[PDB]
Amino acid sequence: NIVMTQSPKSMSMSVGERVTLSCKASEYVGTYVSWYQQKPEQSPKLLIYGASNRYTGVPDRFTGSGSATDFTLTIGSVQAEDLADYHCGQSYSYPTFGAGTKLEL
Amino acid sequence: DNTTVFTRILDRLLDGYDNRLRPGLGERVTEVKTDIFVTSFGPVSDHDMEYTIDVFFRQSWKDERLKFKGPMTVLRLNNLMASKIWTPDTFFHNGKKSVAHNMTMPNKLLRITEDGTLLYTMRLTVRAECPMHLEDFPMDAHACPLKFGSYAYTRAEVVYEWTREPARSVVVAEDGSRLNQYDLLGQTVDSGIVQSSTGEYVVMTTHFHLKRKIGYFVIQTYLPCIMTVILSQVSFWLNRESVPARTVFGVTTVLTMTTLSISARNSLPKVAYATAMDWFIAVCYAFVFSALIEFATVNYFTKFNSVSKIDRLSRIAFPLLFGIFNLVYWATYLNR
Amino acid sequence: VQLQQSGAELVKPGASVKLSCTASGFNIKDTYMYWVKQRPEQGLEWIGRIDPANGDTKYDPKFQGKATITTDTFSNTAYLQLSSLTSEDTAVYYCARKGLRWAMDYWGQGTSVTVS
Amino acid sequence: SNMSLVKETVDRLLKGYDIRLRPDFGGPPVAVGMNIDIASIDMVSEVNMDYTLTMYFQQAWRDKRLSYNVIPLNLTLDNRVADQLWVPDTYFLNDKKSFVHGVTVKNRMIRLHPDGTVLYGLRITTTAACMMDLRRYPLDEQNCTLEIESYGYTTDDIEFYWRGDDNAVTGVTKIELPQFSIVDYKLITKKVVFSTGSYPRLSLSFKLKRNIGYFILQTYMPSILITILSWVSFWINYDASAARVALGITTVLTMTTINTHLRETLPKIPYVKAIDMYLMGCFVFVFMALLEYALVNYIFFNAIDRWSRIFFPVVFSFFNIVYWLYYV
Amino acid sequence: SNMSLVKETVDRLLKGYDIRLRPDFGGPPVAVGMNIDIASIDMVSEVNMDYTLTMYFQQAWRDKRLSYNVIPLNLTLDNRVADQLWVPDTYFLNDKKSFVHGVTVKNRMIRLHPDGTVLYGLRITTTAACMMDLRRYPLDEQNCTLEIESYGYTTDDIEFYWRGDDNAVTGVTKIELPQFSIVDYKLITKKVVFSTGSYPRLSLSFKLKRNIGYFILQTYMPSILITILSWVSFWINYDASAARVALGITTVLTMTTINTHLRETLPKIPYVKAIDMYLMGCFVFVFMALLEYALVNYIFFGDVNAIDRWSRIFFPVVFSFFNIVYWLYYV
Amino acid sequence: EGDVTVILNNLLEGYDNKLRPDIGVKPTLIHTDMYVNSIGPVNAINMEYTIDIFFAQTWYDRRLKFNSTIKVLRLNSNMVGKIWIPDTFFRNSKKADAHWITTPNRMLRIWNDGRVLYTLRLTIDAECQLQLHNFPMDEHSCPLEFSSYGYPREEIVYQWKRSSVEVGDTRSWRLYQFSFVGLRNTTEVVKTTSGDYVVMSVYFDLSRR
Amino acid sequence: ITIFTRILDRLLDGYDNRLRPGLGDAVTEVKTDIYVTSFGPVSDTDMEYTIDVFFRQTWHDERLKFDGPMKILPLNNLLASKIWTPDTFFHNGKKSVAHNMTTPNKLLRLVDNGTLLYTMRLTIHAECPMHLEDFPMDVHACPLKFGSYAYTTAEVVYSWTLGKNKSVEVAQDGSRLNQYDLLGHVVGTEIIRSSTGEYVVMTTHFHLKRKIGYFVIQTYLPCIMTVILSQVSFWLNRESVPARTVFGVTTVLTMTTLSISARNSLPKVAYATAMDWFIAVCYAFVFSALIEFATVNYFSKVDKISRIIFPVLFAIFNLVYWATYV
Ligand SMILES: CCCCCCCC/C=C/CCCCCCCC(=O)O[C@@H](COC(=O)CCCCCCCCCCCCCCC)COP(=O)([O-])OCC[N+](C)(C)C
Ligand SMILES: CCCCCCCC/C=C/CCCCCCCC(=O)O[C@@H](COC(=O)CCCCCCCCCCCCCCC)COP(=O)([O-])OCC[N+](C)(C)C
Ligand SMILES: CCCCCCCC(=O)OC[C@H](COP(=O)(O)O[C@@H]1[C@H](O)[C@H](O)[C@@H](OP(=O)(O)O)[C@H](OP(=O)(O)O)[C@H]1O)OC(=O)CCCCCCC
Ligand SMILES: CCCCCCCC(=O)OC[C@H](COP(=O)(O)O[C@@H]1[C@H](O)[C@H](O)[C@@H](OP(=O)(O)O)[C@H](OP(=O)(O)O)[C@H]1O)OC(=O)CCCCCCC
Ligand SMILES: *[C@@H]1O[C@H](CO)[C@@H](O[C@@H]2O[C@H](CO)[C@@H](O[C@@H]3O[C@H](CO)[C@@H](O)[C@H](O)[C@@H]3O)[C@H](O)[C@H]2NC(C)=O)[C@H](O)[C@H]1NC(C)=O
Ligand SMILES: *[C@@H]1O[C@H](CO)[C@@H](O[C@@H]2O[C@H](CO)[C@@H](O)[C@H](O)[C@H]2NC(C)=O)[C@H](O)[C@H]1NC(C)=O
Ligand SMILES: *[C@@H]1O[C@H](CO)[C@@H](O)[C@H](O)[C@H]1NC(C)=O
Ligand SMILES: *[C@@H]1O[C@H](CO)[C@@H](O)[C@H](O)[C@H]1NC(C)=O
Repeated sequence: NIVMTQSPKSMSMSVGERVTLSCKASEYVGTYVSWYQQKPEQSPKLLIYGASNRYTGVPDRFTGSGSATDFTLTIGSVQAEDLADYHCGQSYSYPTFGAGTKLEL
Repeated sequence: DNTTVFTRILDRLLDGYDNRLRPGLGERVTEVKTDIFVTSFGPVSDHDMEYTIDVFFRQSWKDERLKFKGPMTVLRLNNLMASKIWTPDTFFHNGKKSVAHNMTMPNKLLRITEDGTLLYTMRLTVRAECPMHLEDFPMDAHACPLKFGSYAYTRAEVVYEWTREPARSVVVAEDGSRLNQYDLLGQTVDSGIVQSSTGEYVVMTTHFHLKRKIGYFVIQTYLPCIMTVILSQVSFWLNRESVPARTVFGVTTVLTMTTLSISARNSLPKVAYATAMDWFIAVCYAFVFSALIEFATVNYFTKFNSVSKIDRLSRIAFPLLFGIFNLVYWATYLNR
Repeated sequence: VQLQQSGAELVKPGASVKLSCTASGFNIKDTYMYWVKQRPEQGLEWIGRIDPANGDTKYDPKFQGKATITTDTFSNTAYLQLSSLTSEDTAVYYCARKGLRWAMDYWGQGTSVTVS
Repeated sequence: SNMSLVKETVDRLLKGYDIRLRPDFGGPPVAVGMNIDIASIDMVSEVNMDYTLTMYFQQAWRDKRLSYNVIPLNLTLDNRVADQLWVPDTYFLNDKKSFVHGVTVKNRMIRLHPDGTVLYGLRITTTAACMMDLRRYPLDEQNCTLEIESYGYTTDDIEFYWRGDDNAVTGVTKIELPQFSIVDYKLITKKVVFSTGSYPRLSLSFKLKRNIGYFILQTYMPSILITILSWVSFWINYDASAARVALGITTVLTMTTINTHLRETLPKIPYVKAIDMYLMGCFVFVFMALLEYALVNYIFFNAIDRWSRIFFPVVFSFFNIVYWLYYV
Repeated sequence: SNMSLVKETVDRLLKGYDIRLRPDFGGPPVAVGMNIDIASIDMVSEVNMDYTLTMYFQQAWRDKRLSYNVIPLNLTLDNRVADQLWVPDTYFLNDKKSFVHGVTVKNRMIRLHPDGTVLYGLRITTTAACMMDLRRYPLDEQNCTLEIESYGYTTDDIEFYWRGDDNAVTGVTKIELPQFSIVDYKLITKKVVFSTGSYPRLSLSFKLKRNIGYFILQTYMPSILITILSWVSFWINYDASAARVALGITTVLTMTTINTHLRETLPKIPYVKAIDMYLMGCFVFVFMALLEYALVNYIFFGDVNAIDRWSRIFFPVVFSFFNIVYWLYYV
Repeated sequence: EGDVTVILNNLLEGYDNKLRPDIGVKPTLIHTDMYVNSIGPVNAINMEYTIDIFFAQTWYDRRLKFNSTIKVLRLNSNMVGKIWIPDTFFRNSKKADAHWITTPNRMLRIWNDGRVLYTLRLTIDAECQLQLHNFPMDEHSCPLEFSSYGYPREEIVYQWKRSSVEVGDTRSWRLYQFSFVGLRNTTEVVKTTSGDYVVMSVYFDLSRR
Repeated sequence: ITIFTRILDRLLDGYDNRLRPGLGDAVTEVKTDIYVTSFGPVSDTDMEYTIDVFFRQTWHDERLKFDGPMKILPLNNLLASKIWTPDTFFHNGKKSVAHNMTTPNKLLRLVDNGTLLYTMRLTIHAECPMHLEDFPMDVHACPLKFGSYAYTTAEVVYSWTLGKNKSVEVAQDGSRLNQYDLLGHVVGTEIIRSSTGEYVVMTTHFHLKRKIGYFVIQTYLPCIMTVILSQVSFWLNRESVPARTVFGVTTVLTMTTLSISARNSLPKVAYATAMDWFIAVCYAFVFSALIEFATVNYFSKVDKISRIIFPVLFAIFNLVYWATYV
């Protein structure tokens, strides 16, 4: 169906600076992506729906950007409790997913 | 009577039912599930920059007041009840004149299931506007939109959603294509928020990708103006003493190019920019005008006499240059 | 507003396993129930999709036949079956409801099956 | 007396008549028989792609709530009870614009029979859409339909059938089309399935077959005579130039006028029609004749033109044989 | 419940409501604040002498009867309550045909502010009339207005004002007529007087400037280049009579034809336009050029080379001077 | 009020406008009459012509019986929708419109015996068959047929008055090509799928100039 | 505001809109104004004209006698459909519309002595009998006849409110005429005799005059040039046979296509306007240039006399044609 090629697989910075995620769609998905975080021993939690929509309970630092094909997720001043995997989804067709992105100190 | 149960159910439903208020007014947001069944994508008016669409525009919201326990689960009724209940005020943002049909009775569907789910479709003829850019006319492709949202209820009051997957929530019917100029390439939907004077509203968009066909235009403007350049190119092969004949060639072919220039600019918006067809008309007119200037030049030098060097050079120069221009153009646009 | 699943399962390969998740606090008919497969230290892969109002289930083109999803009405619960599970079927599963703008809002708690 | 009885009766019937629920609301589907009397089919259109149809549409079903026994006559009620009685929700799928004529009242009819049969007849003028494949134009034949369907009631709430079955539709034979000729009309009953359910459907379809008589005297025969006039230049002496050049160019310009004079009154179809192909072939012959005179004056600066008095009428007549054997 | 609370609030509000009487009947006039959001200007027909304007006409006034002191919400009721409340009698005075879009319901809204403010918007397409001065056509700059007025209530009963001055008309910048170009718009509040009273008046005006690129492509350049065709007769020898005759009288025929063809695209105005002045003159040249050839033939058959070599360039320039005069007058 | 108000409230005391007067007693004989205002342009291409009339009907509803000093009850178009009006329609009318500005152009006079005169102003684009043989020197007879829609011959019967068809000035008419030569009236019975109906036809003889 | 609620209720408690005021007592006089906001375009092809009026009516009704704090009640339109209004229709109207935005466009004021003022905004496509014998110098008198429909002279007679001149007042700026110009209006009151009784009909004839400016520059001055384009050929050579040829073969076809074009945009009447007569004599002028060329080709001194007599013979006809009409 729709192939997601979110990059990179793992990337590391310190505590308290900007980090930018990216997710690329194989076909048109029009502002229907979804960003999930994967805490260890925990199910995914919804973070951003649509293209740029902050879910309830999400802090203001989590900000996504949207288009027809390319999507980026930006966190300003990341800290220790955000040290988790991040997944990129879609819903314009039957739902698919990307690979994921690891964050390290 | 046995039908008296089914009219004591409906009178129980519409008892104290305030239809001026949306369901769940001060409690929640009215999630309205929507889909479109395009029975016939109508003809596209290029001159008015609009298009016509016949639909079975569906809606599906949730009303807790319309809850019943009867022998039947689904309670398929006629439109009368649709005027007695709250229905959403979905208008078309880029619509110009939409016809809610009513032959022979009002074409509306109302289905109240047992839990309180509603389904309320209608047959419409939306004559929506489509902003078109015609710089590559007639090898252009447009994405004619269809935007609909609630008129009075804001984002905190009524939200919209697609009932199926968004790739499969606008279903164009198989035999429905009244398009003569275009062909419907595909579908594209999106959901967004629009900002206005009264507040924010959830707007639903439906893009229809149309690619224009040039077959008619080849018959009407291209191949008449291709032959007209060839027709004036015959005059290069005549004598140098055939001055009335070659003036007839020059005058008739320039008049033909002129009337095709005027007749090309019809049933079309009066756009300020020059389309891709105009840059073929201009070069064809330049070629035939250069042929007439070539005849005037060889007539001024005509005084037995000998074959002209200008004519003999033009017989090779003009067809190769016209072929190079045709190859470059029909690769600039056609194979863009 | 909670998704409760079953426990873990210990089954031999080539068998069939019954796995289910129960949603409470809301009716499942209006929303769509999803299923996803999380093999360890790789990405998520979607299994299939149902809706209890209509019943027309639909699955991943690399997961049909071996996996089906069913549901009922009264118990507000979604079931599933696996057929001829293999070594690569060792994963943890979640079920997710449909949220605003089709977002997979509320997920499960996790059911990891292991083969031997 | 009578008008005394008729009243209490037609007051009982409607009293307790709930227009919302259909006859047998929780029972078998409503059997609705349909009669159409065609009054006139007029503007068959190709620019708009639709035809205008005037008809006396008429429906017949049974409601047991409208049963009278005291009166042995037929309650021919006024046209304003229809808002108080139940009628089916019949619509036309390929409709574009329709109305009931409203002079001097709304043109509708209700006749309650003594068992419960409701006779519902209406005067409708409709503009039903009919897509036409004008590829063999003008020697074409079009199949214009009228899709009669129920909207809100499924195959378990209404069943549609033709009352006359095959004669359910009369008056088609007395329809004279300004420029067509109705050959065959058929009645088809079937069921259509959408996502919301399955609905019964009747369809009345006509087989229009155009008459090329008018077309053969102002598109084909002028194009033939202009191509005949192109060959007069072969008998003119090469010694002269301006007569042959003027004759050939006026032939070219008349051909271009007559091919870019007709497609204005036709839909902007991207395909090539039969008359368009014939005029293309005539233009090819005319252009080849003019390139013959260039050939002559150029070859000189009596045999090339001598071959052309024989070859050109042969190939053009050979072209007319191939064209009129295909599009026939 | 909140549903039944809003229900009994609306039932309390519309009980004893007199729709026939405006608010403050025996007191001051009601101030009606009016702001317009132009959805799109459909088109401007000079033949029918009008223009078509889709808008989001909104009116704000205050009714003391529609005041509720319980629920702190802006009660946005359905559009069917608008026929149960007093609305102003606003009519547009130069519209020829107008309608309120009615799919899928009637496009209007009733927002009840708890103090008593009523907001009443509509989506209206007006084919408003606009008389035009087509003398500088096509290099003209028209001025089309939209007169908004009350019909039955005078200035002692309803007074009109734009809400937020020049920030009451929005969205006109994004509009994109395919032939004109909105230069400026202005908002005027005047007070017109008829024989039954003096009425409030709001007039919204636009200044449309026509683009000439379509006319450069259609009517100017073929005229110029049929004119540049007609001077090759000055290079052709005098004895070849048929060629010169065909050139002169053909250019002439086309000049008329074209002048006949484009005049039917405009209404039957009795004056002269700029394009008519150009084509009137363009005819002169082709007519003259033909009379110059006729004078050459009469001189020869009654120095032809000297007068030919004169008018062999005289026209080109005289024509450039006329072109410069015409363009510097109108641009 | 006082007299005419209680006359009108005494008349429609349950008067059903749904049952023609005498539904099982006798066929309601309707006396028609016509005053042509102007015959419009004969559209030869569409095979239609426009006619402006004052369509008069005179049936005998008996329930509208009043005994008082006032003899005739000249009324407006308000009362028209309250009483039984016959459902006369024009059988060959492609389209038609009654006029509404500033009031619905209808008349209703009720005599004390029970006569109900009812006239209205109509503009009818009636369909006329036009043979194109002998063009342009051909004569024509454009018809104007009208009958009931639902009530058959056993239920209402139409009738012509000796001088029913009335023509006006014949000089401000829009007959540019044609000239009004003469007129004639014919009354027949049609057989349709619902029964027998009485059809009244008015033929207008036109000759091109 | 509750005082005026009960005042409007006591005026409607017992009112009968089916009855005219004073039905068995006297005649209901109705005073009428017309305020022409915009005299619209005049269609020659349909012989109709468009006009936007402010139709005012004024009559006395004793049933609406009210005594309260107000002297005049400018009510909305929803109290007009339940009060008796006159049944005024337009006798020569074809299809005319009452505007409806944003309310239906009617006015209603009840003066304290029971006098009503009823102003309603219209757009009228009335008929206009046009004689096209002096086209395009013709002048017309397009009328607007209005009278009662169901009320005869014994119960309803209209009147003009103000003087006979100050009643059909025309707004100065509003004039949508692009062909004509409004000279003046004349007012008349008549009695008509129909088959149902005697009715009052008032006429308002608007005097119109057709501007020649369009037709002197579309149809006239080309029809002049054509024939002086036809005056070149006498100045050519006697031997130049194919030239004067093209000279003439074209002038005739341009007279023909301007004969059809002048016959465009006007009723297809059977009589001849005073446009084809200028064309046909000029067509006979163009055709006569062919006959002299056929004469000189059959045989110059014939050419020289046609260079002098014939431009003056056309210069006699214009001095005659542009003196009896203009
Ligand atoms: C006035 C009388 C003239 C008669 C002339 C004699 C008779 C001539 C014969 C005519 C009959 C043949 C044409 C019939 C029309 C149908 C074909 C067509 O247009 O197809 C397509 C054009 O596709 C292209 O790629 C455009 C090609 C343009 C070529 C122009 C001529 C060559 C260029 C050099 C010129 C100079 C050479 C010399 C230089 C010295 C149209 O596409 P569509 O169908 O709209 O949609 C796409 C197709 N699809 C559906 C499959 C996706
Ligand atoms: C194809 C291109 C050709 C180009 C040619 C260019 C050069 C030639 C062009 C020259 C002039 C062209 C421009 C002016 C035209 C408009 C004039 C106008 O409107 O004035 C008036 C109309 O007009 C008349 O009244 C005309 C009078 C008769 C003229 C007849 C032709 C000459 C006579 C001899 C003929 C034969 C001579 C030779 C015989 C051998 C306006 O009248 P009005 O409407 O009452 O006024 C406004 C009223 N208001 C005040 C209420 C508002
Ligand atoms: C629009 C193009 C304008 C080009 C303008 C080009 C203008 C330009 O420079 O013309 C000069 C010449 C004219 O040649 P052309 O054959 O027309 O003229 C001959 C020339 O005048 C000889 O001198 C004459 O012989 P003589 O000595 O008197 O005895 C001879 O007469 P005769 O032998 O019968 O007695 C004449 O016929 O043309 C070229 O060389 C080809 C240029 C091709 C240029 C490229 C053309 C595409
Ligand atoms: C519409 C016109 C209809 C005209 C109908 C009537 C036309 C009619 O009858 O024409 C005959 C004659 C034609 O004269 P035209 O000039 O055409 O013919 C020349 C003339 O005959 C000379 O006399 C000849 O000279 P010559 O001595 O042979 O050497 C000369 O031959 P050549 O020199 O080449 O060798 C001829 O070409 O004209 C008149 O007599 C006066 C015309 C008056 C016209 C009317 C005056 C009122
Ligand atoms: C005009 O076009 C219509 C539509 O294509 C033609 O109608 C088709 O007619 C055939 C023969 O009657 C139908 O086939 C039959 O279907 C029934 C089942 O419904 C089956 O029992 C028969 O054995 C037969 O197969 C066909 O269904 C019908 N089209 C559709 C779409 O229903 C029509 O014949 C054409 N010509 C005329 C003169 O109307
Ligand atoms: C009124 O109802 C009766 C009911 O029997 C109809 O009787 C018809 O009688 C004729 C003659 O035998 C048959 O051809 C019809 O088929 C009968 N109709 C049926 C059985 O429905 C009678 O036609 C009706 N007439 C009217 C005026 O409605
Ligand atoms: C009600 O409307 C006013 C006017 O826009 C706004 O200021 C206020 O915040 C609104 N109140 C609520 C609770 O929406
Ligand atoms: C037709 O009109 C004549 C008088 O012109 C009348 O005598 C006759 O009764 C009318 N109709 C018929 C034929 O009965």
